[PDB]
Amino acid sequence: KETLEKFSLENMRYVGILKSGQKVSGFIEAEGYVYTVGVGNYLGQNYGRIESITDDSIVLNELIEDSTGNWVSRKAELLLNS
Amino acid sequence: TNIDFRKDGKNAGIIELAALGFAGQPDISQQHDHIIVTLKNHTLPTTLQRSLDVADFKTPVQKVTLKRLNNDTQLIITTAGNWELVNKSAAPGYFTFQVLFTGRKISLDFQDVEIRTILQILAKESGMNIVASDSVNGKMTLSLKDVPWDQALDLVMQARNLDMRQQGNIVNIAPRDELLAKDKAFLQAEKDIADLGALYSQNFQLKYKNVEEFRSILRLDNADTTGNRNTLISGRGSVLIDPATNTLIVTDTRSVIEKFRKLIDELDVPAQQV
Amino acid sequence: TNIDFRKDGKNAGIIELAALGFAGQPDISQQHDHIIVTLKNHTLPTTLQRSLDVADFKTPVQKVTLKRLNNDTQLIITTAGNWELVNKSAAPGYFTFQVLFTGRKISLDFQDVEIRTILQILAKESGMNIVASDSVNGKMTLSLKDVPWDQALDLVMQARNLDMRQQGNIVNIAPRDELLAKDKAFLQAEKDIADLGALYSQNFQLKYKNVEEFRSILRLDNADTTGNRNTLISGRGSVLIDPATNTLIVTDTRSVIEKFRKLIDELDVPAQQV
Amino acid sequence: TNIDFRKDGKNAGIIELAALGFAGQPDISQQHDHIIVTLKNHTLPTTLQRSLDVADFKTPVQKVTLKRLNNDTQLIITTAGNWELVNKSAAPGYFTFQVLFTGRKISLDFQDVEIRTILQILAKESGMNIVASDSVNGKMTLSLKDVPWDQALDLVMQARNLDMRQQGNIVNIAPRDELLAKDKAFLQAEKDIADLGALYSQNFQLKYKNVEEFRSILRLDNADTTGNRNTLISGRGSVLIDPATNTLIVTDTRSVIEKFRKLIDELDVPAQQV
Amino acid sequence: TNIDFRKDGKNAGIIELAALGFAGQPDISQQHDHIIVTLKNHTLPTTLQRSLDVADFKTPVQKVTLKRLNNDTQLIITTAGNWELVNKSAAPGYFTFQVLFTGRKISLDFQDVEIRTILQILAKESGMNIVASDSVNGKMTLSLKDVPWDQALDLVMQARNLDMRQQGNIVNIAPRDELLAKDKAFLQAEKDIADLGALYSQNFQLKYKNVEEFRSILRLDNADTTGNRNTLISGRGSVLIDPATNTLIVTDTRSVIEKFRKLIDELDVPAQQV
Amino acid sequence: TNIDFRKDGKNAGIIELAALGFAGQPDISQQHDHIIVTLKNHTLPTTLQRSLDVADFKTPVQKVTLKRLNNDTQLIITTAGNWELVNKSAAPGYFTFQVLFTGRKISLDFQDVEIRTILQILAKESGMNIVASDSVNGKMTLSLKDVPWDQALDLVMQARNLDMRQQGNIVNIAPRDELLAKDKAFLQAEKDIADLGALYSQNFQLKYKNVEEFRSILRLDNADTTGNRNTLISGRGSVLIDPATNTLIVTDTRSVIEKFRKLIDELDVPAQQV
Repeated sequence: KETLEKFSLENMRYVGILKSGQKVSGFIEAEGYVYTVGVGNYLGQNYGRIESITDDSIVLNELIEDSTGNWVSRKAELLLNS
Repeated sequence: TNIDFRKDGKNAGIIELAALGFAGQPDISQQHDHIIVTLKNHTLPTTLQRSLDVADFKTPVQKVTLKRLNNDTQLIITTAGNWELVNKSAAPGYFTFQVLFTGRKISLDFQDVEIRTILQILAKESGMNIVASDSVNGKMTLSLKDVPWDQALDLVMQARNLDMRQQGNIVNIAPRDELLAKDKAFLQAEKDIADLGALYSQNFQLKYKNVEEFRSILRLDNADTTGNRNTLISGRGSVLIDPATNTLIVTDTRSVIEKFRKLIDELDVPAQQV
Repeated sequence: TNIDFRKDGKNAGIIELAALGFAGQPDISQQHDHIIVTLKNHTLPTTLQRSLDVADFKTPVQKVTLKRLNNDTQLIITTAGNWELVNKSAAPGYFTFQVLFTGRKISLDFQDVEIRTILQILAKESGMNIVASDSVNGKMTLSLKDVPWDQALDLVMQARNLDMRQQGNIVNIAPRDELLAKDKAFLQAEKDIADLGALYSQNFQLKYKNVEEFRSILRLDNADTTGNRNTLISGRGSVLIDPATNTLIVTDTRSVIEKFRKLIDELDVPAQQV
Repeated sequence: TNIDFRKDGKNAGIIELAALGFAGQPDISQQHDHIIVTLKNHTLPTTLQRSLDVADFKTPVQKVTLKRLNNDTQLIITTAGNWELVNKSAAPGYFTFQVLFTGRKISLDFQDVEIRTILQILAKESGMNIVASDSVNGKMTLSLKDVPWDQALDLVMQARNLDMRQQGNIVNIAPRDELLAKDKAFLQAEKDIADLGALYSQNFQLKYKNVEEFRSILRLDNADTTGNRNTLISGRGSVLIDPATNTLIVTDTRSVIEKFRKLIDELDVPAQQV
Repeated sequence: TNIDFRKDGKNAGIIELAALGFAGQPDISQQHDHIIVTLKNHTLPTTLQRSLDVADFKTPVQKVTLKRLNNDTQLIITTAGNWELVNKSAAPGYFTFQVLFTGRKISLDFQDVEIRTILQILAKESGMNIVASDSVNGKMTLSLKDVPWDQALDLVMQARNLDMRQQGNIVNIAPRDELLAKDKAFLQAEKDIADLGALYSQNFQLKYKNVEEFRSILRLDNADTTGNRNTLISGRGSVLIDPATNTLIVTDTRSVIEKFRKLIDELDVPAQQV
Repeated sequence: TNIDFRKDGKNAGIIELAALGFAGQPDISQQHDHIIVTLKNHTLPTTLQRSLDVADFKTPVQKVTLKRLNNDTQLIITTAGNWELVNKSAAPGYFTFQVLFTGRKISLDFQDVEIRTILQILAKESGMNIVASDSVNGKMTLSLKDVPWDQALDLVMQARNLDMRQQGNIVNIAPRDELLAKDKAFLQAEKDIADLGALYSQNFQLKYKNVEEFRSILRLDNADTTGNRNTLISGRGSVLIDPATNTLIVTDTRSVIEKFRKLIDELDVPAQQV
C-alpha cells in the first residue's frame, strides 16, 4: 500500500485539515509522518479506509485483526485533537 | 489537605491532590466546563484552598482551583476542548486526576508550524517565490478553508506574522510588525508605562523632492547596524517603503520614525525654496 | 453541602447537589422562572452557598444559585424557555437535577447556520448571486416571516452580519462591520480603555479632484497586506466606497481611517489651488 | 422557613411557603392591596425573609415579600386588579397560595394584539390602506372609546407604536420610532452612559437648493444596507422626510442624523455661492 | 522547620530542607514547572515559610518558595529547562533536593562566549577584519541558524553588544551602546530618578559649514580623557559620526551630546551669516 | 541568643554566635551565596534576630543576618568571592564561624595601589613623564588586559581618578574631577539637598576677545588661595582650559564656574562693542 504500513495507529491522529472549494479533506500524521485522507482513502496502521470528513472530525473505517484473531474492518470517527 | 499539578505522558494535565484523613472515595463529576470533587468529612481550611497558575502549559487543564466547602472539600479543575478524566489511587489518602493579489483557492491548515515553513509551502504551491529574512518571528497555528493563498497570506500576516514586500519575482517578508517587536520590548521594559509604547506607521508626504533621492540618506540612518547596502534594515524592524505617488511610508519604532521624519522633512524644505 | 453543574445527554443542564446529612427528599418546585429545593434540617453555611457561572453554555439552565435558608437549604436554578425537570437519587444524600432592493417575499428561518450558507441560500432563491469574502464572520440565528429577501438581508446584516457591495451581477459581502472586528479587538486589548474603541465610518467630501483618481493611492495604502489589486482590502476590514456625488466613504478602524483621510485631503488641496 | 413563587393553571400566581414547625393554620387576610399571613410561634430569621422578583410575569401577584415578625412570620404578597386567594395544605407544614386626518368614530379595543393586526383592522374599517414594513415592532394593548380611527391611530403610534407616512392611496407605517429602537440599543450597550442616548429628530432648512435634488444622495447614505431604491431605509429606522416648504426632517440615531446633516449642509453651501 | 538553598557539583541547585518532627518520607512530585513536597503532620508556621532569592544563580532552580499547608508543609521549587530531581536523606529529619552588508550564510552558535571572541571568529570566517576597542562589553550567548554573518552581526550588536564602524579594510567595533553604559550608570546612581536616564543619539544638521571642519573641535571636546588623536573617544562611549549628506550623528550621554550640539550649532551660525 | 561579628587573622570575617540552651551542634550549610545555620530547639525571639552592618569591612563576609525560625534559629551570613568556612566550639553553647593618545599595548593590573604610583609606573613604561599634583586622590584598583597605556589611562581616569593635562614633555594630572571633590563635599554638607550638588563643566564661547587675554584675570580669581602663578589652581579643583578654537572650558564647582563665566562674558561684551 504505502509507507504508512510501517507506523501504528496510536501514533496516528488528526493534526491538520486540507480542502479545496468544498471537498474538505482531513490531514492526519503518524510518528511525524504526515499523510492526508479524503472521502474514500487509506489510513491507520493495518488497513485503514476513510469514508467521509467533517468539521473538527472525520469518519473513517479501518481493518484490524480482532473479534476472531483475523483482519476485520471497523468504522470510527475522530475528534480534531488540537 | 493540599492540591498539586504536573504534566506527564503526552501533554497530559495531572492533578495530584493530598487527602489526609480520608477512607473511601470522593464524588468525581466530569463536566464539559470543569471538574468537581467532593470529600465528605474532609473540610479543608481556607489556608490550603490555594489555586494553581498552570496557564499556557499546553495542557487540557486550564487551571486548578481549590475551594473549602461547608463540611467537605470541593475541587474545581477548569478544562478546555475534548478531554478525558482518569482518577488514580496510589494509596488510601492520595488522589490523582490524569486529564488527557490573486491566486488559486487553497485551504491552509498549519498546526503549530514555523511561519517560515508556511512561507515555503505557499511558494511551493506555485504561490510566488517567498523568501523571508532570517529571524522573522516564530511558529503559528492557523486553519482556513476555501481561501486563495494570497488572501490567506494576508490573514496569516495579521495573526502575528510578518508583512510582505515583493521584488516581483521573489518576495521578501520581514518581521516588520507592530505587535511582536514592540510587545516583547514592552515586557522587556521595567517601567509600567513602557509596557505601553508602540511601533507605529506613518506616511510622509514629499512635496518638493523626489522620494528616491532620499533613499541614500534614509538607508544610512536606518542602518544602525552594519550593512553595506540593504533596503530593509536593522534597528529591529524599521522599514521605509516608497509609494508611487511619491510619498514615503515608514514603519518602525517611534524613536526611529521620528528620526526619519526629521530628515525627510528637512531635505524637503530646501527643495521647497524654489 | 455543596452545588455542582454539568452537561450531558443532548444539551441538558444537570445540577448535581451534595446533601450530607439528609434522609428523605427535599421539596422540588418547578416554576416557569426558576427552580426551588428546600431541605429541612439541612441548613447549609454561607461558605457553601456559592453560585455557578454557566452562562452561554447552550443549556436550558440560565445559572445555578445556592442560598442558605433559616434552618433549611434553598436552591435557585434559573431557567429559560420550555424545559423539563428530572430529579435523580443515586444514593441517600446525593441529589441531581436533569434540566432538559426589491424582491420576492420570503420567510427566513435560519437556526444556528453559517451566514455564508444563508448567503448562498438567498442566492439560490434567485436573489442575486451573492459571494462573500472568505472569512466573513461566523454563524447566526434569525427567524423572520413575510419579508422580502432583500429586506431580510439588510436585517441580517445588522444582526452581526456583514455589509454588502454589489458589482451588479455578482455581489460581494464582507466582514466590513463595526461590531465584530472591533469587539474582538477590544477584548484582545489588555487595557480597559482599549475595551472602548471603535471602527467608524466617515464621509470625505472631495471638492477639487475626481474620486477615482484617488483610487490607486487609496488601494495601495489600504493594502497593508499583500494584494496585487483588490478594491476590498485587508488590514482587517477596511473599506473605501465611492459614491456617485464624488464623495468617498470609508469604513474601518480609526487609525486606518485617519490615514486615508489625510491622503485624500492632501491630494484634494493641491487640486484646490486652481 | 422560606418563601417561593411559581406559575400554574392559567396565568396564576402561586406562592409556596415553607413552614417548618407549625401545626394549625396561619391567619389569611385577603386585602385589596396585598395579602397577610401570620404564623404564631413561627418567628423566622431575617436571613430567610428574602423577597421575590416576579416582575412582569403576567400574573395577579405583583411581587412576594417576606418579613420576620416579633414572634410570628408575616407575609406580604402584593397584588393587582381583581383576583382571588386560594390556600392549599398538602401537608402539616407546607403552605401554598394560589393567586388567580378625519374619520368615522370607532372604539378601539385591542387586547394584547400585534400592532400589525391593529393596522390591518383599521384598514378593513375603511380606514385607508395601511401597509407596514415587515418588522415594525411587536404587540400592544390599547382600549379607547368614542375616538375616530385616525385619532386613535395617532394615539396608538405614541404608545410604543410606529409613525405613519402616507403615499396617498396606501400608507406605510414604519418602526421609525425614538423609543423602541434606541431603548433596546441602550440595554444592549454595556456602558451605563450608553444607556442614555437617543435617536432624535431634527429639521434641516435648505435655503439654496431644492430638497428633491438631495434625495439621491440621502437615499444612498441612508442605505447602509443593500437596497436598490427605498425611500424608507435601513440602518435600523433612519428616515428622511421632505416637507413642502423645502425643509428636510430627519428622524434617526444621532450618528446617522449627523451624517445626513453634514451632507445636506454641504450641498447647500455650494448652492449658496450664487 | 525551614528551607535552604545551595549550589554544588556542576551548576546544580540543592535545596536543603529542615524537617524537625518527621519520620517517614514526604510526597515528591516532580513537575515540568516546579516541585511539590508534602509533609503530613509537619504543618509549619507562616513565620518559617520564607522564600529564597536565588535569581541568576546559573542553576536549574529558578527560586525556592515555602508555604504552610493546612496540616502539612508544601514546598514549591520553581525550575527551568530540562532537569532531574534527586532526594537525599542524610538523617531522619533532614531532607535535601539536588536539582541538576552582504555575506556568506553561516549559523552562529556562541554559548557564553566573549563578544570579542565572536568578533574574531567572524573575521576568521573571512568576514572582514574586525577589531574591537579594548573593553567593549563582556560575554554573550546567541544561537542563530541560516543567517549571513553580516546579518547575524547586526543581530548580535542589538543583543547587548556593540555598534560597528568600518574603516574599510578593518572594522572597529566599540561599546558605543545605549544600554550597557547607561544601564550600569543607572544602577550606580543612588537617586531613583537617576535610575531613569539615557544615552541617546541625535542627528545634527549642518547647513552652513562643512562637517569635517568641525572634526578638530569635536574630537577635542570629546576627549575628556588623554588622547593625542582618536576619532572614537573616551568619556565612556561618546561617538561622533559623519554622514555623507553632511550631517553629524552623535551617540552618547545626554550631557556630552548637549555639549557637542552647542558647539556644532554655534559654529554653524557664524557660517550662516553669509 | 544573639549574633556578633569581628575581624581577625588576615582580613577574615568571624561570626561569633551566642547559643544559650544548646547541646549538640547546628547544621552548617556552606553555600556559594550565603551560609545557613539551624539550631533545633533553639528558637530565638524576634527581639534578638538583629542583623549586622559590616559593610566595606574588607572581608569575605558581606553582612550577617539573623532570623528567627519556627522552632529553630536560622542564620544567614552573606559572602562574596571564593572563601572558606570554619566552625569553632570554645564551649557547649558558644558558636563561631571564621570566614576566610597612542601607545604600546600593556596589561594594567594594579591591586589596591595609589593612583600616584600607577601614574609613575606608566611613565616608567616610557609612557610620557607624568607628574601629578600633590594630593590628587587616593588609591584605586583596576585590572585590564590588552590595552595601550594611553587608553588604560583614560579608563583609569574615569574610575575615580583624575583628568590629565599635558604640557608636552611632562604631563600634569590633577584631581580636577567631578565625583570625588563634590562627593565628599556632599557628605560634608548637613543638608540633604546639599547632598545633591555638583561640580560641572561648561564651555564658554569667546566671540570678541582672545582667550589668552582673559588668562591673567581668570588665574587671579581662580586663585582663591595663595599662589604667585599657577595655571592649575586651588579652590579645591577648579580649572580653566583653553581650547584652540578660542573657547574656554571650565571645570569646577558651580559657584566658582559662575564667577568665571560672569567675568569672561563681561570682558567679552566690551570687546563686542566694535
